Amino acid sequence: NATEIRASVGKMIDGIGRFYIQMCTELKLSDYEGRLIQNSLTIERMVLSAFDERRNKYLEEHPSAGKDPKKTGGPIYRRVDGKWRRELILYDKEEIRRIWRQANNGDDATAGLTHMMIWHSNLNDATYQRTRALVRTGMDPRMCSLMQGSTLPRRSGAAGAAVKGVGTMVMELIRMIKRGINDRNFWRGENGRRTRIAYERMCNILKGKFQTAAQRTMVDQVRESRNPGNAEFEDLIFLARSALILRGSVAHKSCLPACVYGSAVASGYDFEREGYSLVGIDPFRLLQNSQVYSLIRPNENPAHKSQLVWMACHSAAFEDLRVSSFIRGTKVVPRGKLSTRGVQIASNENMETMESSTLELRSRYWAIRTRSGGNTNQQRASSGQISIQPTFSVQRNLPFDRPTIMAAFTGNTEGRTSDMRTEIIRLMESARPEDVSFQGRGVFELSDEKATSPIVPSFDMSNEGSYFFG
Amino acid sequence: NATEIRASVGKMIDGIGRFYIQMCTELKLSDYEGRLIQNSLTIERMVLSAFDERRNKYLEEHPSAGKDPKKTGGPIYRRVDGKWRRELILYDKEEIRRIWRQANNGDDATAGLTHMMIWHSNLNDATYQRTRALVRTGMDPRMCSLMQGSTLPRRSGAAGAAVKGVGTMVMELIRMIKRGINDRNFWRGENGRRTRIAYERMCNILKGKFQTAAQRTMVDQVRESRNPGNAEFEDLIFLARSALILRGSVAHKSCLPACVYGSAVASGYDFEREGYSLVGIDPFRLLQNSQVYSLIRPNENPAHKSQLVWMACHSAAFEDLRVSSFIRGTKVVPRGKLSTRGVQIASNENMETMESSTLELRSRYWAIRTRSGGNTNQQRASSGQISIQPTFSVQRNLPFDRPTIMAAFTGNTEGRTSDMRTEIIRLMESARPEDVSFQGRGVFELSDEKATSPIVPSFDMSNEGSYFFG
Repeated sequence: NATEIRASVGKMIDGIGRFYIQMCTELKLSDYEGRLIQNSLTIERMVLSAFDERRNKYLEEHPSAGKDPKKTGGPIYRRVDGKWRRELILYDKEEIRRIWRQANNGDDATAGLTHMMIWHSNLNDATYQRTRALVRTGMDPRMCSLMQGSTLPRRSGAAGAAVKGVGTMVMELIRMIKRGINDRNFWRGENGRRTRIAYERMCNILKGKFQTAAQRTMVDQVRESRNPGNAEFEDLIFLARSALILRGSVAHKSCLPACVYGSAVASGYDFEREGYSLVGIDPFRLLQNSQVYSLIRPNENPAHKSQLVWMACHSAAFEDLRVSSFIRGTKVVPRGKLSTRGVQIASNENMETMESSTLELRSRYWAIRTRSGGNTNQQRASSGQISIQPTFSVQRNLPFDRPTIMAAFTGNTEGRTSDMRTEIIRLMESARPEDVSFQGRGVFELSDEKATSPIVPSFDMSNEGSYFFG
Repeated sequence: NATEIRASVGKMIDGIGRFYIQMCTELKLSDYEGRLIQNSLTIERMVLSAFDERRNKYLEEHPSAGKDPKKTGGPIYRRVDGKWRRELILYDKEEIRRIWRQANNGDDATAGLTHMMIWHSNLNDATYQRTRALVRTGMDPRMCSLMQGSTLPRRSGAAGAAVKGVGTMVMELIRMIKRGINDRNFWRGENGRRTRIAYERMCNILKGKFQTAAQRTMVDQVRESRNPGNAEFEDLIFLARSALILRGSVAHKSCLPACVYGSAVASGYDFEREGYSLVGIDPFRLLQNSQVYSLIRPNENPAHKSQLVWMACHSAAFEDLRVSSFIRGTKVVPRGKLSTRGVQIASNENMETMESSTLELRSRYWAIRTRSGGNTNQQRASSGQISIQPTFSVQRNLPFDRPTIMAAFTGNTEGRTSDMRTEIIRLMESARPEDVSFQGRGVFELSDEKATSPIVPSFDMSNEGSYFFG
């Protein structure tokens, strides 16, 4: 059944929206002030800090960073008769914790929290990619397209586990491997137990994310090493390099800024009644009638800023430029020639140069974001029955496709990773960059509500460049 | 206890000797005729044919080779007033089967049969080495020193399993692998069951024969292949090539010709009372007072023939020439310049040229033939405790040599054969051709009965050549 999940997501988004309304009430902000991305970012990171129990518990035992008992940050921006001002106002954790407490009818709202962490992950992935950590681990910065949800902490649950990508998991595993190489953390203490439990859980998440059998079995053989040394390091690097083409269907949750949700909730559009979806038309239908303001530097182009924020909202920073432009309706500028900077504003930059303006979010078309992979993998490995069932009682043979039956079982168990690298490189060679994917699907029009008739895109515009980076 | 085994071997050798006396009685042969190697060979191969149930059962359903209901061979040689004559006399199987039946007090005498097969194995190994089958299997004929007991059939029991060597087992396994590659004999029929049972038993015998742990574990990983293809072929070739230096202590049973046993039994030297041993001084003490005659071609050197037959009796054809000469007391001629041929005589060669003469078997010294390996392996891998036991109840640590504890268990199981080839080649590199072996042991004098004082040999005679072949 899908009605229950729809009601649950509608309920928790209604809670988030009415929390945002409560914030707009308590901050004494004007109508325009509540349509700002920056203040939503500030309050939302404040919520992240308040609800992150582990960092807090690390902090009350560590009274450092000067003024840090329980209050952090808070750069609220207010419009003064056309000009702008920034104030560093500090808020307690317990008060706003309880404001959430009645902002969700007595619940913890963990799903909402995961929504905020995921929307932060999308903003960071859209703005800045961490080539720095990649090169730190020795890992090639050519594969930044594997950095989905890198800024996410491990505190996120299964819903948060859905969005964090393959390459980010390679990075976090490499971090723990380097730590275990530096010192003997693998002893029989409770620390070793929690490390191996986390390691096996993360490997299970990995094997869930992949699609092809060969990579799944190689990963299953990865955690056989009770004492991970150096071989699994290049094993995981090659895992990422092979997942370049055999990508895992991780997630692309379409999280939206708190201002848009709050404006919708304030207008009386209760999400529980008509339902809410995070994947279909629904996150789209709020945006063509949404007004968003933000601050811009006197050199930044607002036209680029609108495209970038729509990227971040729809987590399309790692999507191809051609289809993103087709859905948007206008050409999208790659990261190479963007005359803009990060949407976050520095704490030291001067107050005079900021100017507020409206953000354009309307898009001509819409499409469903499925958590799947390209059809090319199913082209490499076709589909069909392998077994048969006797319906009539007739004296006949039972046809069994035996050579694939051994392949599923792997009768002769794989010796090491290398034998798997062999046929996975063979599959990579079988791959082609002209393999059309997602057959039977298309882009629909905004007037469509039940996905009745799509239109297939056709891109013949030479080599404009399907690479947002470079 | 060793008295029971001594009594058993004495009993079965007494049975063999009195069977030989019965044969000398029934053949109506003269005193000199019973001191011939050739007639003993003929009657003994006849016994092999009579007691080999499998070939017989293959033969009564296959009435071929003309005159072959139940009688084969029988080239008995008789001395006629100085000259010689050869007669092809044919004997039934059941009569001589029953002659054995009372020749051993109603027993089957399987141990005696194994003794005859092993003595045939020694004669064949001394005379001719099967480079032909080696090259047939593609296997290098440089390693003929691994052909111990090649002519032995698989019918031999555990006692017979002791003497058949590592390279011969490589050959028989290669034969079955080639047969299973030619046709799909690995189906679920009873034939497949008996093949896998034999294969696992022979692998168990192999792992019993080896000494070092690495080769044992690699062999244990050999039979993991449920469908042996081509990889295990070079795996077994490399097994033989590595066993070149890390040799297995297979066996060197000192079997003696039936004429010597029969002469001893006829004289009244009952073996049950004073005991018999096949490994110590005992098989030696019968030979300095043993008279043996044999036929020789007018070009063959009797001096070479005596040395070769003493080789075959003591199965020292694959022993070093220096120590063999030292124990014998005279220089031993290598196979390169032996002006003699096989002790078996062709069925087509003429009757005129044969001449009978005495065979010299007396040796100056004696030594024990242990089924062990060179001390060099224990030099590569030293000896000592690995664990400790608390004798006093004292609050103290229990010292455990952990890195070797994993090595015995192989905590990270070996991926394939290649990782084992690595360190086994490392051990081969660590090997030296100057490693003195068999420390604490020596060659004793014939006057010694209880192994009280040996004398250590010292060979400084340049490079005479410790290679019987080549």
